[PDB]
Amino acid sequence: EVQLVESGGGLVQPGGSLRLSCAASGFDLGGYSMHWVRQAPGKGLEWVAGIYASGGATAYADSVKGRFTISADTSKNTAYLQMNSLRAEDTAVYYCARSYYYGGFGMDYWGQGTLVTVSSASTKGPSVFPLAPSSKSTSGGTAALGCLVKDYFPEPVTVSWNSGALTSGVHTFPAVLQSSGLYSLSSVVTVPSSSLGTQTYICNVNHKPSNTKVDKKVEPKSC
Amino acid sequence: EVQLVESGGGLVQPGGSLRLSCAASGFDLGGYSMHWVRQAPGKGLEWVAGIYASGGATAYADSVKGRFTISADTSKNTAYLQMNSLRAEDTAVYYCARSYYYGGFGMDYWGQGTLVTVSSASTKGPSVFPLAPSSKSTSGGTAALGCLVKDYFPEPVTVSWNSGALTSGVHTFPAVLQSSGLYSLSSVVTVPSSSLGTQTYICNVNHKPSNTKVDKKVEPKSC
Amino acid sequence: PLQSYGFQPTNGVGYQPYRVVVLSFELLHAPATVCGPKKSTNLVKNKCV
Amino acid sequence: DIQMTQSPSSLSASVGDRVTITCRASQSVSSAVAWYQQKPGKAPKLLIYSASDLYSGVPSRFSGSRSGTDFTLTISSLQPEDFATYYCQQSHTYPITFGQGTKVEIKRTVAAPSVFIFPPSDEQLKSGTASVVCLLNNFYPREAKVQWKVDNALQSGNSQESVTEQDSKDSTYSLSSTLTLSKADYEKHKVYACEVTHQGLSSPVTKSFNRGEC
Amino acid sequence: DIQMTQSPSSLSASVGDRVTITCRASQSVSSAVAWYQQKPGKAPKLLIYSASDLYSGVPSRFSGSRSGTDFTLTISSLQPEDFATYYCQQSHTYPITFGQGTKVEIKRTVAAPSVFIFPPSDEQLKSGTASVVCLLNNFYPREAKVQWKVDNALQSGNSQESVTEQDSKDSTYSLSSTLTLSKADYEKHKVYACEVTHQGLSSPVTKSFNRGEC
Repeated sequence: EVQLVESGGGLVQPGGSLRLSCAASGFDLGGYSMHWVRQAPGKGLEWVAGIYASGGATAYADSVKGRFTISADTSKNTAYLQMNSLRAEDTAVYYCARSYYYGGFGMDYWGQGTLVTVSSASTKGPSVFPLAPSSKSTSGGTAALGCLVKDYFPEPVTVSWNSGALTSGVHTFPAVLQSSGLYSLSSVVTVPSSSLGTQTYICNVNHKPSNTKVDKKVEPKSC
Repeated sequence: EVQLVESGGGLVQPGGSLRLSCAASGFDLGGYSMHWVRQAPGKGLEWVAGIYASGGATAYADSVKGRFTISADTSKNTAYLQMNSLRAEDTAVYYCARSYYYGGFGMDYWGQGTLVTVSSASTKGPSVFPLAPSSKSTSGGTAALGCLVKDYFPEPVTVSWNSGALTSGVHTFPAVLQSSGLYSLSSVVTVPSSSLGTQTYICNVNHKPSNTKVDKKVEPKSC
Repeated sequence: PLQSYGFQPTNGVGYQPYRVVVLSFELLHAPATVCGPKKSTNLVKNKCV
Repeated sequence: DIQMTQSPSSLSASVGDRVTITCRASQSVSSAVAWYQQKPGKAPKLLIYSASDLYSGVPSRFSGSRSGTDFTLTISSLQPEDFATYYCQQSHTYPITFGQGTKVEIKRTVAAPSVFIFPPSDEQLKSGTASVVCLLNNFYPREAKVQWKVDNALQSGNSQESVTEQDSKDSTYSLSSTLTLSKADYEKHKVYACEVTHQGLSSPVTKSFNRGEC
Repeated sequence: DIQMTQSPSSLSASVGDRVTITCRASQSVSSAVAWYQQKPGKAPKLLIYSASDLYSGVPSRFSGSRSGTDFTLTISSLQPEDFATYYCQQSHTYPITFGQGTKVEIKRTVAAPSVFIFPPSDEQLKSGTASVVCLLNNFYPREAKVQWKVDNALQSGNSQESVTEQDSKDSTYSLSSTLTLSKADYEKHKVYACEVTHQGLSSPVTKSFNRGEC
């Protein structure tokens, strides 16, 4: 059974460096080309570098030349990516993947990805801003309440309603990064409209990286 | 008066294509099938393709299938062969012909045929090597001077003696293709032997395809 | 130019190796070298044949 | 340096239907092309490599071919597990380039959103800024947008948008579109409005407010 | 795909004689057979089509018939202009195949050729190889060969040949036969000789030379 496992991601501030490792099992390294690929959040895949295990020769993407170094070790049956002089621009989910010879072949086995997040704001707990429902007639007789979960760092934040009891009718955004250096995501609950004055609707935003949570009650407002 | 006139032959290198045409006169195409037949130099005949002019249905020799396409045009009263993916193995004189029904009937009339040639040596003008007469007695008291016309491409070449003035007593060979990728043929002039030291014997090789000629003086050698 | 097959014991049916033998029968307008066995039948004794 | 063009950006087809996704190279790429299938939260899975070789573990529904310079990835019949973003890659030249990704959608019955507007409140405006927020909830298909108007004129260059992911059973999602104004700009206009448009809406939903409402 | 056998490979007959050439098909070909006549330097002309139909512009001398599976082609009286190669084509099942083709000879008085030898010259030997040439000129019938000897032993596997077309009035021809030796092999043998044999030669023509001679 062929498996590869990536590790070593984390949060490193601008001007620093980060080492990623990937180990193989079920097959050898010799005769194979090991590659690293990055995926900035919200973006597609970008190739970084490749090394031929039985060569020692490498190839790099133009966008990473002078900053990203690739290497491999056949005694260990592992491979590494050395990223130097890191910037906020380097935020990405990093992946290891394998190919053949020195190229001419695409990647076959892929890792799941390890996220490193860098911005001007190294960490913050979230806060929540409520959004009032429509007070007018709607299609289907339904209505919704929502909130904006704002200014936290790093992502992920798990969002649910009624302190985590309400998942039914819950829809949330992937977070995006703002000018503040912090992340934000919207969240809503859709129910038959009479339920908005009956059920409890408290946004529960869970942010493990800061050891905090926000419990914010969202309710109908007069208008 | 019934006529078939072929046109469009020429020299096409491997990987290219050549379009052949054949006009009909004195008869229509409708009700008849039209065919093309191939004759490689030094070989007998092989059929390439056929079309029924009034149906549009065709058949191809298995050996040319996928490369040689046959069509006909009853408004113009002409027919065509589109030969693609040409190789040096496809060089031949190409003939146009007509027949009745899809088959079960022979061909009534063929055109004269247009020649296509290809080689590893795409073209070359000729050169000539002399051949000495015997110094010993001969039957009839006659003798001859000769030469070898070598390394030219494509065939035909016209070969004559005394710069083209001497045709009497002239005997020549058809050219054959050599391992050089080029053609060669020998030639002699037989006269009473005392004439070999009196008359001029210059081999005149005329090669229209390369725009060149060879003027080669053949003389008795000491022996 | 050549590469080995990933013929693993864990492969599913579409990736298992299969051996293929193709028997091609060549007939030319020539004496048939691969010939001789005109259909024969079994012997039957004590009956009119 | 080979550049990839992948098309369409999205494709909508139901389970049991046939799907074709194409990718083109700017130059010859030999047989260096590969295709991948990626579901949310997971590693891309290799489908096809070396132009037409199916990869072990990939359903037999996947196949492909080339005509001229155009390569096509085909799913002969979609299964519930074939709804993923598909990608092309070539490894003929360096840098090696990935395509943009084609998102395949379930082609569910189309429906209009529940719509609410949140005009800037008096408490919100304490920041010295204003933010007008329009939400489109629980609707289908994936493609939808909001066009904002001010004093019945179209707005441009002053808005932001983001969406939810799609529901695991119905593939519905919600969309938010907002306007950013300083409080000073909020005060310069009287009427704000959200125009909602998408495939399932025969008449765009228009909601509006005067400044100072709510 | 029906294969044709044409027979005899060659026929000899004088002018005014009756000539029959036959063709046999490996399978049924209906009445799809065509008869062609080819002269040196010319395209094959059609004589007969669809087994028995005469082509326009063809002398009435050309006729034929079928008995069982045997197709017979007849020239009622040969003229000097009929000494040409003949072929059969079967246009029934495609691919359409033709027979080998056969020749007709004039039966002229038989005579031996003028025979010359060209020992390898000093100039030819500059190539690092040697070429010994025996040329038989202006003789008859069409069939003749040259047997080479080296140091009076019969030679084999070290020779090449070329033969020309027959003369329009006398049907004579010339024959070229050569030996290929590396220069190094030329240096190892003292005596070379050409032995000419055919029907008009009562005593084989033998011509010879010593290495380095002429």
